[PDB]
Amino acid sequence: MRIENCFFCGRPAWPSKGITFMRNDGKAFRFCRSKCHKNFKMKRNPRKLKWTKAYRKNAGKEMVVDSTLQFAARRNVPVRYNRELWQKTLKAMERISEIRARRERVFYKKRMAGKRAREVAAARKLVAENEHLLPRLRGSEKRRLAELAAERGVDVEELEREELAKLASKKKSKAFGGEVRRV
Amino acid sequence: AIADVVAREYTIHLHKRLHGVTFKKRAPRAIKEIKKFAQKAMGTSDVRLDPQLNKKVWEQGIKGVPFRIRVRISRRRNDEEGAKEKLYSYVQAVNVKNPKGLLTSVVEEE
Amino acid sequence: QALEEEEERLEKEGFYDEDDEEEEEILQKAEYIREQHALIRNEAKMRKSLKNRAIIPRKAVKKPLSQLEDHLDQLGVDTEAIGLRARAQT
Amino acid sequence: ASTETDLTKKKITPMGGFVRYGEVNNDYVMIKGSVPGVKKRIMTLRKSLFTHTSRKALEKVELKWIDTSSEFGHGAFQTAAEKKQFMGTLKKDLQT
Amino acid sequence: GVFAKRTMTKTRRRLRDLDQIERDLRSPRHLQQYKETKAAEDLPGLGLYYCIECAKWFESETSLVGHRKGKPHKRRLKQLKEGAYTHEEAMAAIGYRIDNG
RNA sequence: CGAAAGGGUCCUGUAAGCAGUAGAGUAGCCUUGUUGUUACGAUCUGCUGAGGGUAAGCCCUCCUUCGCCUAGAUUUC
Ligand SMILES: [Zn+2]
Repeated sequence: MRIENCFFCGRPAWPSKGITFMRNDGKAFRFCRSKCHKNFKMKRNPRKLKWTKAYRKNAGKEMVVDSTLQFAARRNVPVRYNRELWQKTLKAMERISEIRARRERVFYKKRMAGKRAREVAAARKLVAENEHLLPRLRGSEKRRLAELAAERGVDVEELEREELAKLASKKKSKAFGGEVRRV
Repeated sequence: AIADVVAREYTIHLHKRLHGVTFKKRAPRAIKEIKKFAQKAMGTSDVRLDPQLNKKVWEQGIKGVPFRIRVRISRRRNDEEGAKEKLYSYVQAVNVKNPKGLLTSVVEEE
Repeated sequence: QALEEEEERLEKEGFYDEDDEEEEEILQKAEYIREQHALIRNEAKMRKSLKNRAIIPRKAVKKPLSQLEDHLDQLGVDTEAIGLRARAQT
Repeated sequence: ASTETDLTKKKITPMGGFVRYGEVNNDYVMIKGSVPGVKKRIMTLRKSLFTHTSRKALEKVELKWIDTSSEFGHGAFQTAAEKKQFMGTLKKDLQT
Repeated sequence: GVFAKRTMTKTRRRLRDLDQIERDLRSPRHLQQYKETKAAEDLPGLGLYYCIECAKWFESETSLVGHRKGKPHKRRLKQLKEGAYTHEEAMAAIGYRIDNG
């Protein structure tokens, strides 16, 4: 037996999975699932449906030009069986899988490089627009820290930043409404 | 170890409690399962829901109950004379950024 | 062997190598601002029911002094230095 | 769950576990066809009362592949490594 | 509007595929095969008025020139300009090739 | 044991927002056209197999949290 691939989405088709459409011109279409089969019957384009490997290859989100992807092919010329050849082939598939995975990770990082700069720019714009929503001391807290600093001869800024650290550590949420007292 | 007066914040997964329920009964059923959740959590048969919590449950119609809700349940002493139950729960809606990803947390008394 | 020689080559010119406190602070501040925006939106969605009925005007409802002092204290205004008790009616 | 022609080292439990059962961590029996019970149900296995008369009882079974994909849906992957190899790198992979 | 929209996905209500339409446009032998699978006496306009891109027969040249100005024909033209999905593109999506020696 | 949470497994199909010498064309200001420029503008592209859901009869978690417990009542050669 072997592993086929879905015509529509490219997922691996294992035995007894999906369905095959036999066309009168002589073409077989293997679908891994009824989702792909029904999209095919509705004549949807896999290149336009964004969840498909065809769309991802067309959009350039799959690593396609790479030396590790040239090892797997449909071999139409059979080779006489050789035990050492099959064992060294198995070792080759394992090493090729490791190399291909780590190259794919490098490819994805090269795709996703600019996110940090975009997020930093957006954060700077949001902070500059909404400086007034940053956490601050209460009026009673400022009064009590000022009187404690006056009593102890300490820095009001020091007590203010210590209380800011404490309030940043202790996060509390607010509840809607409130109980009405019975008479 | 735990005193009679204690408040905690919970996340109620109302989606699995309202799965498959008739559309005209989903919001009253959600109110009933909130009462049942509070009774099972705090041991009090007397459960009182905030009207803002009722508004939050009924916000999207009779069949638009949110999947998850963040509530605060407060067990308080019932000081009225001739009381069958000495404790009761009061359940409120909690203003949070997003109700997912939160744990059950004890609300500080101060 | 060609794949291997390419692999140590790519290691030689560093094809697989991997790479600020002010930046982290500004992302944390932006996240706090977004959380505050979400809380404000949730408050508005709680207090608005404009599909079925109109919101009562603010001038027709008299505000509690405790709520006003709590909101001004949260905003950072000393209520004792301005004396809201005299301004509050009875 | 590995055969002589399928060298993938894997156990009998499908991806995500058996639906409404869990995982099989003990010895298991593979039986051709269907059996009268349902999941979680106790079953009694018994020797046949008579000597068999069919060639099928004397046949030797040679398995080539055992399905271990998810039965919680249209599972197309036998192993989580196969699933990650097909999917590639995800957003949460860099976020972690 | 689609006639009998309830059962338009049935196999007996199936229409010609876009890759078959591309091969019909590229090769007249393929179009000849498809036309000999039909009877000329049952076709609209005796089979003399046929749009290959829509893969559909018409009663008259006036009707054919008429539908050419419509949006379904322009939709078919845009789909053919984009190119139909094939097994070669399906293999290229996953990086699969045929080794013939 | 229960309630959350996390991970997995499935389902859908790429979130809100921002940006763009992408965008048929139209209208303004001037270098009067040399992406002239600015504005609007279905849509497209990128951040983004992302967002959302996931047991209600899915799986795992002495090892991620919080809570509960050796009851009460009735009857019995
Ligand atoms: Zn498929």
